[PDB]
Amino acid sequence: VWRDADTTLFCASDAKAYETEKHNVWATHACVPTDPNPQEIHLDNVTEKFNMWKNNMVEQMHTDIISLWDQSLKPCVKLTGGSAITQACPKVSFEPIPIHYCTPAGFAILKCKDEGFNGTGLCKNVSTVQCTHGIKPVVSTQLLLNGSLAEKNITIRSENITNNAKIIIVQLVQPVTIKCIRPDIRQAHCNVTRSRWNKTLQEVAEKLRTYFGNKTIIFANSSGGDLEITTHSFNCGGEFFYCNTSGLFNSTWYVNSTWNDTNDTITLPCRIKQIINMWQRAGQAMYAPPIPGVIKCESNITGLLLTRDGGKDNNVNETFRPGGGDMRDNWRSELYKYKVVEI
Amino acid sequence: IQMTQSPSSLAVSVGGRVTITCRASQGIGSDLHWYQQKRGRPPKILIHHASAREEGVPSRFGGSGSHTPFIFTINDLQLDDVATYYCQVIESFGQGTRLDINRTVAAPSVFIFPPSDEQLKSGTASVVCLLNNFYPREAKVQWKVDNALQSGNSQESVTEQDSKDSTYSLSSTLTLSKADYEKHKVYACEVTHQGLSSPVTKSFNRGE
Amino acid sequence: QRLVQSGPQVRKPGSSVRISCETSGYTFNAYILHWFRQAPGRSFEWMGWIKPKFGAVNYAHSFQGRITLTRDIYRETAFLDLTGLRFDDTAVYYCARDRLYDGSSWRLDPWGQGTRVVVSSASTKGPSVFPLLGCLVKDYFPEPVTVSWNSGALTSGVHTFPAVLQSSGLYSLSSVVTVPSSSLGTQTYICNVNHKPSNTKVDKKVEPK
Ligand SMILES: *[C@@H]1O[C@H](CO)[C@@H](O)[C@H](O)[C@H]1NC(C)=O
Ligand SMILES: *[C@@H]1O[C@H](CO)[C@@H](O)[C@H](O)[C@H]1NC(C)=O
Ligand SMILES: *[C@@H]1O[C@H](CO)[C@@H](O)[C@H](O)[C@H]1NC(C)=O
Ligand SMILES: *[C@@H]1O[C@H](CO)[C@@H](O)[C@H](O)[C@H]1NC(C)=O
Ligand SMILES: *[C@@H]1O[C@H](CO)[C@@H](O)[C@H](O)[C@H]1NC(C)=O
Ligand SMILES: *[C@@H]1O[C@H](CO)[C@@H](O)[C@H](O)[C@H]1NC(C)=O
Ligand SMILES: *[C@@H]1O[C@H](CO)[C@@H](O)[C@H](O)[C@H]1NC(C)=O
Ligand SMILES: *[C@@H]1O[C@H](CO)[C@@H](O)[C@H](O)[C@H]1NC(C)=O
Ligand SMILES: *[C@@H]1O[C@H](CO)[C@@H](O)[C@H](O)[C@H]1NC(C)=O
Ligand SMILES: *[C@@H]1O[C@H](CO)[C@@H](O)[C@H](O)[C@H]1NC(C)=O
Ligand SMILES: *[C@@H]1O[C@H](CO)[C@@H](O)[C@H](O)[C@H]1NC(C)=O
Ligand SMILES: *[C@@H]1O[C@H](CO)[C@@H](O)[C@H](O)[C@H]1NC(C)=O
Ligand SMILES: *[C@@H]1O[C@H](CO)[C@@H](O)[C@H](O)[C@H]1NC(C)=O
Repeated sequence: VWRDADTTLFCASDAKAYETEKHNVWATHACVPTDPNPQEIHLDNVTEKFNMWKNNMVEQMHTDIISLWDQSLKPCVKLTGGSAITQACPKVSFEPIPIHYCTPAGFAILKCKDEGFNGTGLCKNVSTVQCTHGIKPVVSTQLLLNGSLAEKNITIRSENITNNAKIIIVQLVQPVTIKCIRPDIRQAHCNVTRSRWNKTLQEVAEKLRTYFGNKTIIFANSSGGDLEITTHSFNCGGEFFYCNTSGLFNSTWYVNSTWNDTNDTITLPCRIKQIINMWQRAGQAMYAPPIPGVIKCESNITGLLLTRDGGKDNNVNETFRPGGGDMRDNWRSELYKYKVVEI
Repeated sequence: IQMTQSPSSLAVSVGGRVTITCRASQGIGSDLHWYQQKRGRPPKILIHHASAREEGVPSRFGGSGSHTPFIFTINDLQLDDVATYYCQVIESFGQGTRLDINRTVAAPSVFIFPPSDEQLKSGTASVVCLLNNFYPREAKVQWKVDNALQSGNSQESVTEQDSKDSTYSLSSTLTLSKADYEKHKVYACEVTHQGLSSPVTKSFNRGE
Repeated sequence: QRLVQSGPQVRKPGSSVRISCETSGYTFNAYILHWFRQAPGRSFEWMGWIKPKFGAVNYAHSFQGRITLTRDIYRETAFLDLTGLRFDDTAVYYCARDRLYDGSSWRLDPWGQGTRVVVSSASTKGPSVFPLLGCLVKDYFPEPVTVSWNSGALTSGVHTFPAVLQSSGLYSLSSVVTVPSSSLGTQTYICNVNHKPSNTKVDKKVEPK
């Protein structure tokens, strides 16, 4: 009937036309209102292949979120290419809202309902919908924030789990709250519950062993790169936070290790930078100092971006470090169960 | 993830259909690639995805196979194809196959050179054994001093194969102190090679 | 697509070296770059990759803590740092781009010309040249040295051997030539040796006695 094709999609949202917050403002003209009663139909006796890594929806979304950022957060100075841009750079309200993606007439979105679907392969329970669920376009590295959670078990998704050049997306079942605050007016910090976080690492390790074998799993910090990827970087209240995750990724998990082994709070030191490397584009951007007052944004940890060290193959252990930087992987973590077809 | 490339060396003349096999750890599917590098040059991709060719060099080059074993094939060997070949899977490389052209087995001529007077005066003695114009490249050179085999105190060097007669040549150099040199009488270089039915020994007596 | 690397450098053990990989001809940000070293004769060893856009890096095995891969996003040059230079690190180092746009496949089409790195606890010194027919060129540093016979007038029967590295950290090679035996009493033979790094040239006449 149908056959795979890529085309230009549109977005839908419940944005408020009166709001000054920039996601709302963009979505008010860029997207349509959500459907009160979205329809999902089970496709009886239908089996379908998905590939979350070659899904053009991600790229379309990417170009959209770039555009959203460009027209919302104007830097005092931009160095894209060899050309430098000076301009007015006012403070704005910036807090993500959910976005749904929908197919126009003649096209459709298929949705895999298989438990813990890895994103590549045959789905046994396929449905059709007119629109996706609402996805908040949270821009961050290392940790995925405010995303979707796995239903039953932690899920690992990779193009080649044994290819150390490939990113590894992890999806949790239970979310981990992260609480950040700004009281050197650039100094800040984020708290996560130690006990809550360690239980998480134990279960992630166990899941990872199913792919790499009955081996010791080590979590360590980033080996290098720009601060945006060597720290947990994200934005809050229009301000760019950069948080040290050394306290998070500094553990060794044997096959028999449990969080119970050997305040209950891990405090991560953070910094607010005005000079940042853009994710949209190669180049540097400079913003205005941070606005006065207490800045807070409590978030839900919903996923991880990891890489695995290479080397001369050696049983016993594997070492993993936080990564990211390509925001398409953030989008993939939400769009994995969808694909576009033409009718 | 772990490579084993056969054979370590090989020598076929212009035309002969060559076949290299690379076996690895369990399963790699089709993700094995094939390279080629000349003396003093960086390698070059020839075959990728276990079977596929790529733009550039001809499609007389080829590969086939799946799972664990794979084969790299040159249906019609030319002269400029004489280079070392390597198979690769992600981070892992094959041991490497040194290709060569075939030739009638030619025995080496062997020469021994004593240390010069000038050299001795400075506190060191170098003794040189020369192997000239031989084939195949494989050869054993053993230094003996008063019938005691010497090891770890010698170095070998080999020329690149000659463009006109397709032979190799080799030097071996034994280095000793003057004090040690003057303690012994008989200095000998013993050469083992496929073209010699038995080893050849050349020697001299100090002061003679 | 084209990758030019740094020139050959010779450092002392324990110190550190930096190798650059200048990139032209393609989208510098959308191609995973890898780094390889090749021991004299041995096959290639993987050191690590680095995704240029954010400097996202991945070191390997015994290199971790000794290696650092960085890039200068402008001028599009990539770097390879090697600290605590051991003797056995003496090799030629390579940078090679993964052919696949947006993604990895580990296909390596463009390669650097190779950066020759020598780790020797030695200082530059010209050779002594002794007679062996041939000439013995002993204890010089660094490479290279060239040798001719009779000012270029003799080009037949000559074999000039690859240098070796002595345990002293100095190089040595021999050059030999074959000639008719009847000429040794009548033909003059002179080897002409030039070692430009130390600006040393020697002409050494060689005879039986
Ligand atoms: C498909 O759905 C049925 C019923 O909802 C369930 O029993 C089955 O396990 C599902 N299949 C997969 C692969 O999850
Ligand atoms: C993902 O699951 C499918 C079955 O639904 C399987 O065919 C495929 O090999 C799996 N891929 C990975 C990378 O786990
Ligand atoms: C983080 O934890 C520290 C120490 O427990 C505490 O002083 C600080 O107020 C906490 N901040 C937040 C935002 O929870
Ligand atoms: C892993 O090792 C444990 C030892 O505690 C064993 O119980 C388990 O069966 C092993 N899993 C394998 C071999 O897949
Ligand atoms: C990672 O941990 C090491 C401890 O060995 C530390 O020296 C380094 O600064 C840490 N890196 C970052 C980016 O925090
Ligand atoms: C992160 O913190 C560790 C210690 O907690 C410190 O050594 C490291 O330098 C920090 N990283 C950055 C990028 O500041
Ligand atoms: C890392 O873990 C060790 C114990 O395994 C601990 O002593 C050290 O303080 C930890 N460092 C950080 C930054 O959490
Ligand atoms: C748990 O098992 C691992 C190997 O299975 C072993 O190395 C370790 O010692 C064990 N734990 C303790 C506390 O001994
Ligand atoms: C995640 O959602 C919460 C809403 O409770 C918000 O406060 C927070 O800023 C969001 N995270 C990011 C990174 O925007
Ligand atoms: C996720 O974060 C929000 C932030 O306010 C928090 O209220 C909520 O309790 C968190 N989720 C869970 C399951 O605790
Ligand atoms: C992992 O294995 C390597 C080599 O077997 C070893 O050097 C290293 O210490 C191991 N890691 C841990 C945490 O023991
Ligand atoms: C990548 O994964 C596929 C299956 O998902 C597998 O067939 C292939 O061998 C893998 N590539 C490797 C291991 O290099
Ligand atoms: C090489 O040629 C010789 C004859 O000179 C022959 O005996 C030998 O079998 C040949 N080797 C190969 C591999 O063809």
